[PDB]
Amino acid sequence: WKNPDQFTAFNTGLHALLREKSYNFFLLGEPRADIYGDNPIGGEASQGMERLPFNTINKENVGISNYGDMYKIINQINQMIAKTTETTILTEATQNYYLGEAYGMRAYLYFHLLRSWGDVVLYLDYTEKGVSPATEVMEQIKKDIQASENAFGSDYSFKLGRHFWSAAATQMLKGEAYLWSGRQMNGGNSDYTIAKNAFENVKKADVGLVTSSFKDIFSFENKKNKEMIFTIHNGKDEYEMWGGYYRMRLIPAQDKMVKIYCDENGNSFVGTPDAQLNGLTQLQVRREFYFKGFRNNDTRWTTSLKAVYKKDAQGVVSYFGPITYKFQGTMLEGGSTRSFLDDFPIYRYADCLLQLAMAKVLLGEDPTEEINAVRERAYGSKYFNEHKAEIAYPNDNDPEFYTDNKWMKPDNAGALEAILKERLREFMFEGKRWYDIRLLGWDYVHQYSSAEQSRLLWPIDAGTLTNNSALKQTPGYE
Repeated sequence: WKNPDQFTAFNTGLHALLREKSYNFFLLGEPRADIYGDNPIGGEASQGMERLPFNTINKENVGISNYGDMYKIINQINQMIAKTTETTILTEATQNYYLGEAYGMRAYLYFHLLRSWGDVVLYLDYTEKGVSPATEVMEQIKKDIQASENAFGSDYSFKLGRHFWSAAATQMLKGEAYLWSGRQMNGGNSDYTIAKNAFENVKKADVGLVTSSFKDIFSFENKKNKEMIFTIHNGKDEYEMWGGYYRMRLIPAQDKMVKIYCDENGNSFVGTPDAQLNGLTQLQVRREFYFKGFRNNDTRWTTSLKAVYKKDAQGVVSYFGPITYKFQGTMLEGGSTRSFLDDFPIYRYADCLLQLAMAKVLLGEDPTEEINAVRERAYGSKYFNEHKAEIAYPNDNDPEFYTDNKWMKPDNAGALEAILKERLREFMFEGKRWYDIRLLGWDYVHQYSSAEQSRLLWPIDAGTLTNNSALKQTPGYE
């Protein structure tokens, strides 16, 4: 640590460690809710992935072992904090920026741990005994958020890019953390006010909605667009999205696309871009959801999912199921299959708006603007402006669509439900739905998952327990 380049390299390494946990962030934040649970349509064994939608994880089958391997990241962050605080070799602005990032990343990891495991060890040392109560975990998260925001100050520039932690990333996390303490830990209105203000502060950065289309948010060719507050950089010869687990958990086999399935007209995917897809599906979006997720002309529908069909020997074309479609990757010259090299968004501007909407509702304030900014982008201004009475908030009520729809309610069921619905539509495959329902509490968890109220946290595996005799099993999983 005599050369400023060693700080740059170590910081880059911290961000690479976080990137390795992309897949775990997805798993922790999404598949225990209501999106998945059908058998893979292509016939794959789900190989234990089903224990997430079925909420059958337990002390023998934990879903994710060893706290998602987050503690060895925390150890390295703790080292960066100490070395950066001590050093005299950096400019004040450089030193502060690194501290803003390191404190923010530490809080971010601990906030996954709080929501997922509850009471956890507060490890604040580095190397190169028992848990603290959830309340004390949250106090540490808040302390690190304060340290982070104070270090960044008024510098909301993306000094190291949108794929590195920044002041707006800390404000997003702050909003999430104060919503959680407000709603889950009796904080009430004063915490909702802090949260609201944090989400408002995100707007100080150069952020806004990508309006051209929903698809352009995620495209390989439009990375680090203005919607990205914090996004995980993946790329050729650097890292595959989710370390390969997107392709190998959510994507259909090429042979099914080429030989077995057809489109809605009864025609083959041979000769089309969809013939390039090749992966393995162990988590299957519910087949019924494809027709109960989105109103007509919401472009998020066919950007997020594609319906596949089969044409029988009698010529009859029948709906077979949906395939995961949001992340399209790229086709490398010379290749025969798609490469899943998209960046993985963590915080997007639509997330700011919808969580701002949440904080507002919790305070009794009007969320209309935020909800409708997101909807207008989804339908496009032309269609939105022509169909406000049908699909603008608070008018998205169609009785037929909402009948036999276990995933969502008409707008007239209330603003909280409307924001849950909006987030569901907006954030498929982005790791949000389980955390959304968990934030609002058991009534919503129970509507939108098969979880049991005594088992809302995650169990701890035996390998982890027997390594640290001070640890007890998660309450409810004994």
